[PDB]
Amino acid sequence: QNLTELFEYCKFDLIMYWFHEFLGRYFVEISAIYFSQGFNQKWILDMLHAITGNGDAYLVDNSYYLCIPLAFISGGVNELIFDILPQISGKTTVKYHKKYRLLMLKWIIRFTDLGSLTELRSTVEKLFPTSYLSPYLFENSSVSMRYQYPLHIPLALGATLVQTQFAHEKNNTHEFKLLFLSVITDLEKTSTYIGKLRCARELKYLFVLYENVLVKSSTLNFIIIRLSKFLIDTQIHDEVITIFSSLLNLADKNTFEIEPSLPNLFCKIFIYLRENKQLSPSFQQAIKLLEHRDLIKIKTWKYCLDAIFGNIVQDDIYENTELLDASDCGVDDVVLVSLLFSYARRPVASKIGCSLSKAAAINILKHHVPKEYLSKNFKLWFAALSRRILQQEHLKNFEMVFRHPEQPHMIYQRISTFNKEAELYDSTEVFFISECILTYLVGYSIGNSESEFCFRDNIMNENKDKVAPLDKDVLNAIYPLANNFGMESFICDTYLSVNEPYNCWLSKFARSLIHQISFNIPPIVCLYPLCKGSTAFCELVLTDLFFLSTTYDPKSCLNWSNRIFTQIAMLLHVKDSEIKLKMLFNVIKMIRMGSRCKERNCLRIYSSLDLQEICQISLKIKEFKFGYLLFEEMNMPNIREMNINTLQKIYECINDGDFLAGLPVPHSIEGVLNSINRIDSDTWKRFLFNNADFDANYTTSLEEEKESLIKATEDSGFYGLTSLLESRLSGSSDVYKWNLELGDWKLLTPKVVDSKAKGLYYAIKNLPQDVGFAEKSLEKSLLTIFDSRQHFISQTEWMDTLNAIIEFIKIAAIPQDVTSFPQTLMSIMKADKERLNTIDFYDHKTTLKSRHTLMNVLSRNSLDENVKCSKYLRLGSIIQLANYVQLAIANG
Amino acid sequence: QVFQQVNKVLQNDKVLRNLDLGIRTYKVVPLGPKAGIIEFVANSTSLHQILSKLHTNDKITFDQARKGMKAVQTKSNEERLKAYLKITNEIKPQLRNFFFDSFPDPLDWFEAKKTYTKGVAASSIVGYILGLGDRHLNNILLDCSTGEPIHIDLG
Repeated sequence: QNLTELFEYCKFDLIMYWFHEFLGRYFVEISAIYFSQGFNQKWILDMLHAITGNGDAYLVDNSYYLCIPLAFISGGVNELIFDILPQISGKTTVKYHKKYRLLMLKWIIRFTDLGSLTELRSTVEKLFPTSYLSPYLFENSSVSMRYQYPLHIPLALGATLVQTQFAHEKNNTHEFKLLFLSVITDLEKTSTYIGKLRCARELKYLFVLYENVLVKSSTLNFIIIRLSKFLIDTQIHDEVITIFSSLLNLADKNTFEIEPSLPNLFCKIFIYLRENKQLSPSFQQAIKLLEHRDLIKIKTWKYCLDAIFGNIVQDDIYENTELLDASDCGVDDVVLVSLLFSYARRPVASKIGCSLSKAAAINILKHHVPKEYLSKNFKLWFAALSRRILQQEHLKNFEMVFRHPEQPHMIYQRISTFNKEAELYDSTEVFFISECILTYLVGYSIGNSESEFCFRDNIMNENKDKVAPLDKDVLNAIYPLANNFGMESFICDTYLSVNEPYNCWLSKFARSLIHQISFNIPPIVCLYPLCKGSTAFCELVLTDLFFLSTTYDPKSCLNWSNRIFTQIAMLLHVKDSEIKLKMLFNVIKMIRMGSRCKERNCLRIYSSLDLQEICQISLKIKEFKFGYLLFEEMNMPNIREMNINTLQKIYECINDGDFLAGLPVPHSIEGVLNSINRIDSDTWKRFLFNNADFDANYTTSLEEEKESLIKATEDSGFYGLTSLLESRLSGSSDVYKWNLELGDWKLLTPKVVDSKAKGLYYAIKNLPQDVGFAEKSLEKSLLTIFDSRQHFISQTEWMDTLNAIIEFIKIAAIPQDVTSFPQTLMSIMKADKERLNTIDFYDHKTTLKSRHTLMNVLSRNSLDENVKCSKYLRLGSIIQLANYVQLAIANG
Repeated sequence: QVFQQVNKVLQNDKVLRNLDLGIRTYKVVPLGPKAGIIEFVANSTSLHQILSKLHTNDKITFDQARKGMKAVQTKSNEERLKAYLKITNEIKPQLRNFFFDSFPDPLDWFEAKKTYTKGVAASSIVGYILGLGDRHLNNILLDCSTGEPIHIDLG
């Protein structure tokens, strides 16, 4: 505007802003709108731009300006000239075709008046405070009215003032869909940049709500959860005020019986209260009053409310035995559970019980690891129930796709499921982008329709029935889609196809940091760009729009398959896919395509591309990153008497399937077979061969790893011959096991990421003091191990390890009141017998010996600080040893 | 009934139960002099049909049946050189294509293969100890999905 209001090569200002003609081209639409808005200030300089323009010299003003021409105000007279539509189809042209312009105007009009003033504007604009409106007004009234008049900036907004209400009044036929789209549009824009103008967002949201009578009960659950931000205390205060009003509104309506909002309320409230232990009293009542709505399962929510206000208590259940409310779905609602366990409540103790697995077990290990910041109490609860969890234990779509001709509609089905669920709101723009695409598409498919164009298929599939439920209205308008995103334009022209070969699909060392986070997207965009040449309406645009989206990967499999309907078969990357020294994931992505590109040849719809593929060769890469597909890739080209010792490598890559035994071993060298005998399964002859070789050549040939023998020797049952074979020598890394099996100890502490025996060793070896407070020290070791579990050196074993640590506690926890002690022993012994029903009596041995060992340590450290219990500890050790032997002979 | 009792003792030994090795059974209670039982196995067809499709355009099917007939009354053995081993050149085996064209999901393909092989070893041994015969291709039924071969009623 400042440059527009000048006449001395004003455009020259762009020279700095650009840090040529392109600088203006960059925002040409804005300039066109500006010239129209300039009105009185329009001049020959604007005409020069019109000269640069083509059809757009008239058409942009007649179309692009309309996207936000009203937002410029520029006097009612200017609005009237626009309405005159000298170069356009009257009012329809800037109304029916531009409902979305309301959002542009709303932003321009965002007066962000101090609440004292805003309340007055609302008194007129949202007259009568109709229930929910009263609640919203009450929220506005709770404000300190700390708005900056200066927030207006260019201040069309200041002029808009409450005058804007009359402008708003120009609108008609308000509907849910309009509200729905506006809220998400603004919500995402207001989810970014500085918090400095966050207040503007809050005001805008309130206005959006004030303007809408659409409050269809359960329909509103999405509002509650999508708005769960509270990213900053300032934002939180505004959000709390709005949220209080929303809760009050549900109550005012005596409806909106929404239960599945609550976990996304309480996770956020409780997270908010960590450190920031304060909460608005109007909010507190707005939520506390919901306690008696009784539209919910209640019990879990009852505990949440008491936790917030007072006397969290509930040791009887909330602390451990309460049902896992989260043992359904929600993924991250487990965060609330974990938090509630850490908050107040109690240390986990005395078994608990809570015999629930099923869904709880599944969800605990499903998305897994949400606990980036949660710990105390919960870790103990979880570990206690670990045993119970352990006790619980695509081609069809591809085939359909390859069974079809040019039927790209399958993508819409993929899109629909994606935006419907996927993350179930990760509080990102992705939802918004996808919804916008879907809206455009459906409006096309059941609107212009006519050609199926693969769009109409959504209706045929009845996909449209759901997709249109909150969409396919006040949209279409590819031009509007172009405003929502600059995509569906130049990006495709730029992405091209050869360009991928030259960049996205080039070795492109420079793209190494782009990788899956961007190089892949560029390649996808190019595929879309090429497809676009004969693509269906809407589809070309949709693909470009999502190009900047994240993790939309599967779309590329489909898109690639369809673009290759062409006779061209550029392939290119296919012919030289091996040079992959810059980043990993583009390798993996190419492999996935290689697989589906093969599957189609089992249907034989079009196989020339597979036949032309380089056989083997790339196989070595597939080997380096190890797919199991290597057996197919290697065996199918072979199926003959030919060997090739890459075969050995493939079997080695899987450790062993009891497959190596079949290798064509019979060597010409006597004794070289020892190299095989030593590798798998054998419990005795392999010992003899390893020993025979050692005696035969150790002489001076001391370099041979003794590991082949140490392995045989320990598996054979020797410990007494193993600590002396590879003592201080390099050889394995699990030596703690030997020292654990024996009474030797003395191998410091394995602080450097423990595993199995090391964890057990750690827990006892570093445990000071004769009982007393030693149990708490032992508990600390449990927590320590859990954190090691988060490293996850291996799968499953850690759950078993936690259980084992838990097994040390309890029995070691009761030198106090040694009455029930015998029953503790009986219970653990029976549990062990059940544990042993699965998994051979091999790894489990360390657990059993370790339990023995701890009882001996406690009985050894003790003397007379202790009274009586040392008798019980020594006896317990002896009895357990008897049982060790009985299990060992039974299964070992 | 015997097979179920055999399966009963291929269990409770730790090592085979841990390898998922065992045999598939029926129930099959007959009704009267005609019986007819039930228990058709879902997601399975017949090994015969699978092979007939795989070999549908390779050399000649019925001719193999004819050579196996024409030679029956010939002198001594002889026929093995004169024809069996000549016919043998045929088209070479094709069964592997069943799996490759049915399970283009490498992790599942791999597991199905292990299942398939184990299921043959258990078939062969138990049938051997019992001393069972016939089969005649038609009583051999290959499940898809997991690839476990099973027998249908054997006499």
